[PDB]
Amino acid sequence: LRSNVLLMLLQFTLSNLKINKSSTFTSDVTTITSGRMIRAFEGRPELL
Amino acid sequence: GRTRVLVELGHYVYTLHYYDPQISLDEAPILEEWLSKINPAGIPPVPF
Repeated sequence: LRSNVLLMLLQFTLSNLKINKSSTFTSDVTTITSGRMIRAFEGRPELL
Repeated sequence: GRTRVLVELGHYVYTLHYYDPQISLDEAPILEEWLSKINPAGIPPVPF
């Protein structure tokens, strides 16, 4: 079990060695936060 | 005749409906139409 768990954690780590990239930042024009520089998930509102 | 709601808009666009005084009308559908178009994006002009 210690082999299979740790080899999953290596598969957890190396799957996750990416570079965080800023997409685009719009102002929240609506009233929900009223002007906060929201992450603009443009084409995918199902993740916003 | 239960609840009296104050609604705080600082400044707003109004639109007004001139009625005959000889005609009875419940003014709820004039304002439920106003409520039916409020989203967090915007507010339609207030039906006085």
